[PDB]
Amino acid sequence: SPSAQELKEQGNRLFVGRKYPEAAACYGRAITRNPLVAVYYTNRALCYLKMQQHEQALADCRRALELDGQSVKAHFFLGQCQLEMESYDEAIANLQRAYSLAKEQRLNFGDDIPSALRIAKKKRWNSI
Ligand SMILES: CN(C)S(=O)(=O)C[C@H]1CCCN(C(=O)c2c[nH]c3c(F)c(F)c(F)c(F)c23)C1
Repeated sequence: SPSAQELKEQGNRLFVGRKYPEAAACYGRAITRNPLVAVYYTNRALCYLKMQQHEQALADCRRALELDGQSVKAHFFLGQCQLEMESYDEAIANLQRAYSLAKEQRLNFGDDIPSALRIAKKKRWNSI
């Protein structure tokens, strides 16, 4: 029987291979072993976003945030999901929160978060 961490790594590898439902199922098996690890929910949320399952992605972000309020990924994925759902004000605030958390945690995503913010703010401006 695989361990929870082995299933998380298998899901991560399947995600790199663009096998999104298969990766999401691996994270579900990891959650069966240990449902108190935020990263299983953040990683599954991005799978759901890639599968256009926005409501399921939002729910996994909420499960992750109840376990790790400092999660850069949960805020970033929540913001990207809200952007796709046209919830622009919410998306921008979550992306800005991911930026602040990433800076406080010394995480390096290059210019991804400011670029995502401009994409979100430009899309918001174009809609209004
Ligand atoms: C499903 N999983 C295999 S996963 O681990 O969620 C895979 C992710 C790993 C990190 C990089 N990925 C990204 O999509 C990011 C690209 N830019 C980011 C960024 F600026 C962030 F703030 C952030 F939180 C991110 F996750 C990303 C993939």
